[PDB]
Amino acid sequence: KPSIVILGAGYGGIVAALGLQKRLNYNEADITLVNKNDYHYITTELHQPAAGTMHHDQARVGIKELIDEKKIKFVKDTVVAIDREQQKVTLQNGELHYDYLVVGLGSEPETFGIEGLREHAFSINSINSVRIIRQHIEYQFAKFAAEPERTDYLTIVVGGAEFTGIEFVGELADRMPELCAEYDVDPKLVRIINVEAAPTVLPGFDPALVNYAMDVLGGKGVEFKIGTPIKRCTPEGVVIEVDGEEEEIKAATVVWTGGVRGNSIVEKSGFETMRGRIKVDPYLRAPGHENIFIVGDCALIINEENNRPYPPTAQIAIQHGENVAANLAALIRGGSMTPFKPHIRGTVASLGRNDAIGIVGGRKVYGHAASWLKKLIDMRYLYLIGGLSLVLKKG
Amino acid sequence: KPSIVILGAGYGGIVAALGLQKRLNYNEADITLVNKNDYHYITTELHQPAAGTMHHDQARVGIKELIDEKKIKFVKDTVVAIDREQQKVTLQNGELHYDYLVVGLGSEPETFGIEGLREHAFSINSINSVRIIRQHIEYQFAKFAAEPERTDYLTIVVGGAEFTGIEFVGELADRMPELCAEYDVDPKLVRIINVEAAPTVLPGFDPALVNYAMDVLGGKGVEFKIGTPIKRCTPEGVVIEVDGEEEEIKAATVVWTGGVRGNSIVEKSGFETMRGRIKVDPYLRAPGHENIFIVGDCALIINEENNRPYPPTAQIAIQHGENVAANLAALIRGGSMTPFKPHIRGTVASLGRNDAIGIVGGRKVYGHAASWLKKLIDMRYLYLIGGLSLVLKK
Ligand SMILES: Cc1cc2nc3c(=O)[nH]c(=O)nc-3n(C[C@H](O)[C@H](O)[C@H](O)COP(=O)(O)OP(=O)(O)OC[C@H]3O[C@@H](n4cnc5c(N)ncnc54)[C@H](O)[C@@H]3O)c2cc1C
Ligand SMILES: Cc1cc2nc3c(=O)[nH]c(=O)nc-3n(C[C@H](O)[C@H](O)[C@H](O)COP(=O)(O)OP(=O)(O)OC[C@H]3O[C@@H](n4cnc5c(N)ncnc54)[C@H](O)[C@@H]3O)c2cc1C
Repeated sequence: KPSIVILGAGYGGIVAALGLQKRLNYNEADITLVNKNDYHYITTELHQPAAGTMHHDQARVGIKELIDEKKIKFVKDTVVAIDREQQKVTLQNGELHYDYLVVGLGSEPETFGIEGLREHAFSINSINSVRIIRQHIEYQFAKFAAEPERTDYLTIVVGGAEFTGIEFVGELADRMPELCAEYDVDPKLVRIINVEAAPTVLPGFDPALVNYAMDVLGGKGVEFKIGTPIKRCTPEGVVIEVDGEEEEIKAATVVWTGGVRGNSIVEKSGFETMRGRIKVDPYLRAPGHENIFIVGDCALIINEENNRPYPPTAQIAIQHGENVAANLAALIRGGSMTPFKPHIRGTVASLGRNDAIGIVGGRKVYGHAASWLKKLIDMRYLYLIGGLSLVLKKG
Repeated sequence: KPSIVILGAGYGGIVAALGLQKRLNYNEADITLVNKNDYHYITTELHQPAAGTMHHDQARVGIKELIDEKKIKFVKDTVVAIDREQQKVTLQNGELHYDYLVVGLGSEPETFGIEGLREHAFSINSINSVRIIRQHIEYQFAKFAAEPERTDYLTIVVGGAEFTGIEFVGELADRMPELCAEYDVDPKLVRIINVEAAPTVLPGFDPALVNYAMDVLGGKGVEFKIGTPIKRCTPEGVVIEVDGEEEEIKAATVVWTGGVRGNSIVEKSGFETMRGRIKVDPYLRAPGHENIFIVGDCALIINEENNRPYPPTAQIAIQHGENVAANLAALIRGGSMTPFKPHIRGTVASLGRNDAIGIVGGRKVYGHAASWLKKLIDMRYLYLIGGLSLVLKK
């Protein structure tokens, strides 16, 4: 038999595994799915638990429930490195050998060599992380009542005004009243600050949506510093440059949404990467390797319409997964492989549980309609991986 | 005038103010009650929020509801100092003058000058404090899944196996399943440690009850280090001396139930204090001062029947309150006042929602019945201070 190894159980990994599961009958191939955890988590919702608006359990599902144990063998371990030449993968407590390999380890934060960011800041990239963020913030608010001289406890800074950062501050803003009610804090003293290097909030968005969003969040007490870059980060706070002069913000909680790069494991294993990602062939496989397929954030692709790269998104990762499943199933059988054609719909961004901005159907949706739309789109994924039972289990 | 000032709205203080209000007709005297916070909190329940077993809002009640504006005037500020000679009290945002004074600012943690205890440890003495403790523990558990190498995060050390410490570890133990369930932590790796200098846990109680309690908590995964004293404290953990050698415990959370002393203001105000507390006359009044009365944890008293001192407790503080109310009313009226004789009921200690130990009525009650007994006794105070509305609201 031929042995297929899939790394990571993220969007690309899980869609690939489930697809392979559907395509192949028993004994056609040996399939192993490797993930750091026994669960796969819905990354797109991760902002919600981080704020504390939603329980983290909604964002994750157990892998054992998702798959057939006869078809796939599941491994709970951490990837340390990949060796192409030896054709083996090295894990913390194991090693594997693959006839065919699928790589979807997701992304790692991009700090752009900003001083102290990696050490002293938080990121929304996992269940553990959002848990830590949420309880961190709750802890500081708990601490405020003891010494109210220290208003830094109430200050929360988000780095980057890109998609993730804006969703997160929206959730935080919606979260704030209940939190202050819990910890006996005057709502006025709380500061939520969004700091972006770029001159505009939400680049890659129609200005109409952006200003509407700024009206909503600004109405909710959010503060925006734009054209302002983070000079450095310290346990005390952050230091930013305005009008070519240094200014210091003393904040207990600093969260970094500014940028993302591919997993370090990919670059560290001798691949060549632009921004940590690999520019793959029309069949989504690494250049010079017929036996390795790449998906999600680790993969790089460019649009025909403009010589600019497709952004790293859940949706494109899903498409990657289905395509790779099809191609692998065909390839082991000696069949013809299909090239990858990306079909891209529009994305909706939440401004809290009740509010959103989006471009869907080439239309400019706002408010409740946009929010409900986003929820429906997200439900479509749940239907995809787990079906009616999975969707019903949420709500 | 005559002007009466009460400091703090703890058990003694609030019972005192309520007592005066019940006792006196309108316009008879000027009474002002001062507290750092707009609420009075049921200290007796404070261990529960610290574990996270019970929401904190239950443990506190707003003061304004309790008293009648016209009878009493409330000031929300923090006492900074007392000047006996000038007969004045100094606050952060005010100053007050008293014909008669009542002091019940409660207690402050006693660390016995142990290195780093005040800096690096937690105490269960206020709502804010228990909130900080609870969220601290939750924070460590949240941190754990990211790095499971660090088991110190899961370790919680409690100093003292006295009444408070035992209740607290009991609550933590009952708390543990839900807590471990939330943050993806194996229940086994969790350590709860109770550390006492004394050779026995829970001194001053009949040994049978003690053995039963150790059986319960020990069954619940609680660990006891007895005859072992804490040498010093670090943010990483604590250092204790066992078998004539230093031993290092790596624990993220250290909670101190070991000792209590009177409020620092008392020592700082020119009083003469044994353990930061004052030894009062039979009328519950400060020595050398006819216009000053002391209540609660700030007060010190001795039993004739046994040459041992009365401990600082809620119930005795309440008795202080009623006594001071009656005596004060007499003093304003010019009548003869009653000396203070304390009558003591039995005390019950919880081991969680499902278990308790008590010596109420000399029956030495154990288990579930004891728990219900404690709940009823706790309800009695609520009935006293607020009436039907307060008890129903819980
Ligand atoms: C708040 C937030 C909101 C978002 N909303 C949207 C949206 O609305 N629409 C949209 O299209 N996109 C959205 N995205 C982007 C989208 O979520 C990501 O692009 C997508 O998750 C990436 O797909 P992936 O499977 O390759 O990465 P991942 O989902 O991160 O896959 C990583 C998986 O592999 C595991 N893993 C990682 N490293 C290792 C390792 N060394 N060893 C073993 N296992 C490892 C991880 O535990 C995880 O299981 C959002 C992102 C964020 C942070
Ligand atoms: C976990 C715990 C459990 C307990 N369980 C029991 C039990 O089961 N049975 C029993 O009999 N006793 C029990 N006790 C003891 C009892 O709760 C205390 O002894 C009681 O508080 C004594 O009355 P107090 O008014 O002096 O204390 P406090 O209630 O603490 O009075 C202090 C009040 O004054 C305020 N204050 C303090 N300093 C200032 C300042 N400078 N300026 C203005 N305001 C100030 C405080 O905020 C507080 O409101 C327990 C104590 C603890 C910590």
